[PDB]
Amino acid sequence: KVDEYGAKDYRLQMPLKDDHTSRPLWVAPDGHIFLEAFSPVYKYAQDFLVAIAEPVCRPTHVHEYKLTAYSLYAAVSVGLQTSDITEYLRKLSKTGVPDGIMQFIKLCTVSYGKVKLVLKHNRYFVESCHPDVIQHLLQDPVIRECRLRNSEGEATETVSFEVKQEMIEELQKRCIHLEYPLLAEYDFRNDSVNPDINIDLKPTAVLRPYQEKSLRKMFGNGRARSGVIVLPCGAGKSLVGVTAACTVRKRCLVLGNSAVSVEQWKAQFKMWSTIDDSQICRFTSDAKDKPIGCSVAISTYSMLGHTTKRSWEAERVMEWLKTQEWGLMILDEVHTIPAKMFRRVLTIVQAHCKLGLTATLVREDDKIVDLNFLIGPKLYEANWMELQNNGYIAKVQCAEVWCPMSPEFYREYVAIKTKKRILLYTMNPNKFRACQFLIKFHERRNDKIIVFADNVFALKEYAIRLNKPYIYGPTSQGERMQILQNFKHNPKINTIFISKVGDTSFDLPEANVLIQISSHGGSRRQEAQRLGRVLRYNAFFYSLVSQDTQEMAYSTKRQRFLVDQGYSFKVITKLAGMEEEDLAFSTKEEQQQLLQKVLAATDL
Amino acid sequence: GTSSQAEAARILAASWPQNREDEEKQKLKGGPKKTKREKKAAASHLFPFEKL
Amino acid sequence: RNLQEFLGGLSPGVLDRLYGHPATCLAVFRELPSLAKNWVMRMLFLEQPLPQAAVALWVKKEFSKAQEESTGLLSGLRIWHTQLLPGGLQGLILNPIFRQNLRIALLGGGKAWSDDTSQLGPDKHARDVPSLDKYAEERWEVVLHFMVGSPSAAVSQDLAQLLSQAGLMKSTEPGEPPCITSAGFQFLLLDTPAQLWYFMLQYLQTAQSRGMDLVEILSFLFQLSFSTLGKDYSVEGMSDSLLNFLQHLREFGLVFQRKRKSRRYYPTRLAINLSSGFIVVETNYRLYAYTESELQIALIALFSEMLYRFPNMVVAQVTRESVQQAIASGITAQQIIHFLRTRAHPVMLKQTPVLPPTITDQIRLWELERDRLRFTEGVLYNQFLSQVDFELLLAHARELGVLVFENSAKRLMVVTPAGHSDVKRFWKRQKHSS
Amino acid sequence: VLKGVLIECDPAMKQFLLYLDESNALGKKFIIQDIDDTHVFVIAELVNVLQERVGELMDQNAFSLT
DNA sequence: AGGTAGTCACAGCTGATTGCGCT
DNA sequence: GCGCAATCAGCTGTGACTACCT
Repeated sequence: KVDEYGAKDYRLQMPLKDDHTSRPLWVAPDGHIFLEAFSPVYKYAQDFLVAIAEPVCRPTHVHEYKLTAYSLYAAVSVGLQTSDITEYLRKLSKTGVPDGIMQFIKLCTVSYGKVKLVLKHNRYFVESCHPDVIQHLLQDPVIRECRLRNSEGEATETVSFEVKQEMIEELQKRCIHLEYPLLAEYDFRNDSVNPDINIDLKPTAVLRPYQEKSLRKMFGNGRARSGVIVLPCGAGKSLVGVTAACTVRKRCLVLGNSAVSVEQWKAQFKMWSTIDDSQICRFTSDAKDKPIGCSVAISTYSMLGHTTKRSWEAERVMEWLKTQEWGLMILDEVHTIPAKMFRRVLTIVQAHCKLGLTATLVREDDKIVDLNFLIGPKLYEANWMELQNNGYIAKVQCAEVWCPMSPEFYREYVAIKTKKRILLYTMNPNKFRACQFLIKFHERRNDKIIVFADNVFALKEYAIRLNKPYIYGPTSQGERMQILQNFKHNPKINTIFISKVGDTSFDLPEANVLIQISSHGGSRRQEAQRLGRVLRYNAFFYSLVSQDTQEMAYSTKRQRFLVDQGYSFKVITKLAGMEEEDLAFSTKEEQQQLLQKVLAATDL
Repeated sequence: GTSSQAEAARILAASWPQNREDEEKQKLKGGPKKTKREKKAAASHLFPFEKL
Repeated sequence: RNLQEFLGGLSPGVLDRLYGHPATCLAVFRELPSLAKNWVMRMLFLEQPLPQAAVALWVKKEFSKAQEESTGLLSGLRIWHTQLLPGGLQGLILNPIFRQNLRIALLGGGKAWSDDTSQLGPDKHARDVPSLDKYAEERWEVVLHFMVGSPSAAVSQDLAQLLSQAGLMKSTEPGEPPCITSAGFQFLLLDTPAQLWYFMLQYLQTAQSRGMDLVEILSFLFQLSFSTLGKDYSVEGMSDSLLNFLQHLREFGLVFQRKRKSRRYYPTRLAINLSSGFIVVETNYRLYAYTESELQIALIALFSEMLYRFPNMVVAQVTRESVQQAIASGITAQQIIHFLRTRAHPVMLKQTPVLPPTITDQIRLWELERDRLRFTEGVLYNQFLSQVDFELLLAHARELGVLVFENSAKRLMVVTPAGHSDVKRFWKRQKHSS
Repeated sequence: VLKGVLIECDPAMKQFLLYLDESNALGKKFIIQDIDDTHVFVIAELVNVLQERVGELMDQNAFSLT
């Protein structure tokens, strides 16, 4: 509250430092938790904090977590009660809980189970234990449109009433503003109305303890609740979804991002679920393997939310699909859920549990907050540092090596400002030489190399100069698949170029070296995804930027997610043996010739 | 040509972060390393292409 | 500056007088290199000089540089002296006084360094080691606050004058409190044992103004260095000049004493360390300090942005702007790195190195940002009609030592403003002589 | 003869100063004489505005975390 | 004296057309 | 002549740059 040095000091607020330091935790009045990792009780404190709060940074020594209303909702969703969490937080405080958190925790946890949402006979109902709250929200104008025709009293038994199916998102957004958040609990143990399927995973696909913890938190009291699980791409992500689908034992719907991720999910199901191919169906307008009458359906976005005319067969498939309940609707790459057309997808299908999986939950436009009510609370957030300490995740040695701007290019860079400077620092001759040197070194040491490069116009001359395979992106489907398939099991070729195509969950093979050049501006999601394509110092990835350009600021502002995850970006300013061998653009003649071909765009 | 190669190398390899780093190295320890532990830590934290 | 640098600049007579105290010889011995100590121990029981070649042959050829450095340091400290061995050879033998005092300090002999301790019996108002440490820390914090200028710190006028003499603070106008200079900030950033030693070296340099014997002060300081913590000694047996020095040390917190007339004095932990962790540093440019005193808070806030201040913790963020401001204040990046390494928490000691390389590299790169542009005032000459004429003027300027930059290809040269007049006069004379 | 201040820097900053000279970003052509690819000669009466411009360029592409 | 819908780049998807192959 | 695969039109997501009102 005091600003003697510009720092919020709370010395007087929390003086309960009785005896004496044995509790490795610090609380903040507004809200924050600081955890000391070098403590004998580190594991238990970490388990307690994960179940109640989401992390904000996990460096090697002092973790920092944040307390949010949705985190407390998730905590109270599990068997943890208000008294237990309060007494255990007071147990490990070392400073005393300020009287702004206990009131906040109490207010958040009081209104959890008052309002519930249920699905029955393809109808959405809102049920409340206390009848008074219904009259409390009756005067709200937005809610009154949901009922039709006005739902005079909907006398049952406990007071509940029907709501408009297509306006469920609006009421979900309103309820949290009304301090009456909705809960999505599916008691699949006793339904007797939904036709459960005979899916059963093979008893040979073992899972790691963190996956066990995530699943156990998903099923806390014998029921499944909608949530989000964040795991690295290299780690086991599809396995968690398959296990959840098997445990739910209901008709499963899987949504992917690309037309190739559906094949990935089908392969995962065929590998770890022992499901006959008749029940498995893929609905992506490619083979149409009779999706009508199926147990497990896999499809992708941008197909369930078409606002234009649809195919005749696809129309009938959608009509059939929108006439029955769904069990554990699984969404992949949940981070790009809050979109103009992707949000309505959850409103176009009916499901009991909505499970979202992703590796990079960070996104711009601050629309991640909407995901709290679109699907549910952030359930699990894996700790990447301890994950790679166990050896199951490759310990990637991050590097941020920059190159000076050549004199023939910096003049043009400072001369132009109307969006024409991207190619100038993208095609820096010094950065080109650094990339070529890294390629040659890691080919001499026999490491698989993936070079990410947006602005495919530059990538053309970047790849044809070295005469190496590249993926333009609008090429074809077979060519990309065959290139990626022969990239792994071929000693002759061990380096590929990707232009914004690998910025999603694909089937790229294991690689040890990743080099990114001229990516998007501040896409922390993109850089985190690119890093995820390497881990699965076993590996290491480099980022090349041009000094005294906007790319420096972009690289600085895009790595904050990874440093929050615990990674450190070493700065490399000199490359050993740069002049030992011959590289391209050795003389100034071709460097100044490059100016004409890089200014030859003239997109006017 | 040969002169162009040398000129380009001089411009590139020592543009911003050498006109001071090289001068500091000329005015640096010069003698042997502090301890063997420092050298081991440096080798561990150095990249494979920087140790050749 | 270290002890060896100060000892090298002393006259031979002062060095000879210093060796008369057994404690001084041990202190000098422990400052020697590892190779030198073995040579001193080998020659401890020798009454005859040894040939220089024989001594040189002890060490292998590959390590001859270290042998030469050790021999040069020993010669500079005058521990041993070259003796004119009969037959044209040069013999090396230790100083007899230094050898005798070292043997007394090691084997034994003579009287104790202190007069006595049980003559007065137990102390009526004896303190404890934690109390002594608290008193020393409070005195040091008071001194450092007086360096800043807070009214809560009140010290003697002589201490303020000494600080002014050290250059840390300047008094532009009499009466008004002095202002701390950039050297004051650099000294504050220094480690406490380094700060104590620098202050003691300044005191020794300025002692001749107060008419105090350098040899006696050095011997007493070295004796205090080897004193046992928590054990008092008799004040008696010292000159009145040494009494003022003892009172000054008591004001500095090195030695505790209940009263000026008291016959007892208790050396503190600072005094023992005069002979020679709470900060956790994270890869995300965050400092977690386990401190409560305002001194460490100010020191950290000098080069970082404060975020949170828990009653027993300080959470700060090391940002580019804060480091740039601190460097503009006069603190170099190397001093900041050394300060962070010294105050490193014991947990960080497991990591090799203790400070993560990325943070140190980023700090050093931030330091280089301020001095990216180099500014050198001067006068440019570009009106050379002939190549030969340019070369002669360039050679004359280099002789005068005023040349800043030269370019023979375009016949361009830059001279210092002070040397511009001389070059102009030379050029005028050359044209007249032509 | 010319009297002023010699400025030594990397070629990128030298070209930035040249662009400032040609674009008249400081209001005049005070960047008179260029001597080397890494050295320039500037009149000393406006070193402050050059420092301000250099600082603005440096911290523009920096993304301070403050 | 200080902030958001068009606009641009680069990818994705699905809905048709549309020339190419033939024991 | 029919059938399969290549191709484009239209719509959308992601991130960043830019011209008029409180």
